[PDB]
Amino acid sequence: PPVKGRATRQRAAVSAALQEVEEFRSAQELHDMLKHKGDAVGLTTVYRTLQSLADAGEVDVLRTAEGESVYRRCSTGDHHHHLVCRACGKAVEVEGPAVEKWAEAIAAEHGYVNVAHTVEIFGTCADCAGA
DNA sequence: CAAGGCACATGACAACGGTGTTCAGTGCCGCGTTGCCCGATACCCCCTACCCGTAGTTGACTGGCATCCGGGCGCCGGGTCGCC
Ligand SMILES: [Zn+2]
Ligand SMILES: [Zn+2]
Ligand SMILES: [Zn+2]
Repeated sequence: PPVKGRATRQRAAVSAALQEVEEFRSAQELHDMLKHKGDAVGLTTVYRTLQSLADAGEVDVLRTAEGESVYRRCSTGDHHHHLVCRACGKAVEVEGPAVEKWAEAIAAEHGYVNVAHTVEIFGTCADCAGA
């Protein structure tokens, strides 16, 4: 996980933590689990590295209803949409050219120069209903 | 003269006003700590220059050295050969 800044142990540690975690997480709870591992990193520094990862683009970023920004990394480079369960957090990556063509067609119809789509589908889990 | 009819105001009724606080999220500036990058420095190599130890050099050449006295002074102590 290369970063724009000079490599060191702490960015490697947070990158490895993101690698192990395959769920949507917030910065504060990410720091909580990171401290639980025992690295004892700083809050604001963790912010810098996660922000850098979001800027780099190798980690997707989502915004919750509460307004918190949450992050998680994706195995595949190409763009995709993550279906996520609020209770579980199971993020599954899917993509469809139909929505892309729809966006381009709308942009052309309205004479828009450039666009950027943000589509996230929320829903109820299959196993959450079961008990 | 008493009972029945209409005005204004009234006991509550929430919801705005405006402003103060709550978790929480994320930075914004202050203090301190970190990967680089090089640059010099200790430490292997090769070469030869020079110090230092060993071994020969065949006419003949076969025993030295200069001592030492003007203490001075007395005693100890032992050796040392005569003595009868
Ligand atoms: Zn993604
Ligand atoms: Zn998309
Ligand atoms: Zn679920």
